[PDB]
Amino acid sequence: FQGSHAMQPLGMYFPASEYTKKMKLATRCYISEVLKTFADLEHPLTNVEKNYFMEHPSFKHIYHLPSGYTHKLMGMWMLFLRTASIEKKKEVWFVVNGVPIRYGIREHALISGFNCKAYPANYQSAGNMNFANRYFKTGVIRREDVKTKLMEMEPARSKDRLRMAVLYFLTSIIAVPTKTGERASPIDDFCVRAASDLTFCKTFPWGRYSFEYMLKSISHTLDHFNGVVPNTQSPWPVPGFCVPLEFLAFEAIPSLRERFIEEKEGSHAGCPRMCKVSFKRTEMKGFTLEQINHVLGTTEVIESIIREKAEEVPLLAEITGVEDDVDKHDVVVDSWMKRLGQGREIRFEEVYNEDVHARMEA
DNA sequence: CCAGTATTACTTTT
DNA sequence: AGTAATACTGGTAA
Ligand SMILES: [Zn+2]
Repeated sequence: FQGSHAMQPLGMYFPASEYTKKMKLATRCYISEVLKTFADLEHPLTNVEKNYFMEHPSFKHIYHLPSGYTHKLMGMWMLFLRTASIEKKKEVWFVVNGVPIRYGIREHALISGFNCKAYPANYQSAGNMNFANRYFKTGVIRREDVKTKLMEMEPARSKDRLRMAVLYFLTSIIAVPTKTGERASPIDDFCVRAASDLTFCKTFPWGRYSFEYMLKSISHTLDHFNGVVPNTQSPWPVPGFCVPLEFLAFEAIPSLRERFIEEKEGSHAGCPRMCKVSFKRTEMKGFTLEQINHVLGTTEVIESIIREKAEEVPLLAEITGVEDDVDKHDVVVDSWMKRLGQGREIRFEEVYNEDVHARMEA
């Protein structure tokens, strides 16, 4: 008995005829802008203002990222094309060369290092609207409005700028509007109220928040394409902190890691994964989907759940709950978890030959 | 030319 | 409020 049996997915969002279809994808995660805005303030940030972000239990890892961070998304898109239809709602799975790969809060935490513990009690009530009423008249608050105030505010004993800085940070990196311009969508109301309490903001599980936000963009994306990738130059926006999604395929799949990833010199070993690796420079601003598909090749070495190294065990003990949470009943995902739980790997070989045929031959 | 990014215009919902 | 079209960036390769 070589293990409990793992069932094929009920369905897939995309047929394998779409695996070669390239798309432009629009991020909404302005890591580079925020840092430039912060560094170019006419009245600079004080030590306490600076160290608030550079020693933040979650956001200090934003500073371990490479300078001028630019997102690379065809790994994420390759994953998206392989999203399985499942019952669970708090985790996503992608079937690559017939191997299911999980994107859950544990994986969002191992790559980003953000706090992914349970929300504090009655966390929505946190804050008040007093801080924002002191700077923003009645109406919509757009992201450009928060940035503008920050660059103009005068530094002073009230740490109100830091609150504006934090609000700018949250709504530009964690929970980010899609629409821009004169009619940009209003920024997340929770972040507006949460930014009034700097203590609360230093400890909140912003990873869970970022993660739950990513889950909505994933669902919206899959809803939008309805199984067909069009032929358009018009980019599709996927807002939120997508760095974990950008790296998942590379952490899971050694063939991609060997061609497109390099270790980051002098990184600390207790940091999450995004601090300790970097994308290789390529011919383009990001990898082409063809490059990903070609390097996938015929590889069978793929991790379903990406295993932590020993140096990463204290990290996860600190940023993840031991509270595996409650989700909808999933006979298929349960049968995967049961087989992986016993040390056995999963591989639907018809799906593997389909993937190989759709990329390498057709 | 390209993928990532920023911006403006047109469509759908309400 | 949502999506599509357009244009800009900083490269590479022809
Ligand atoms: Zn780090």
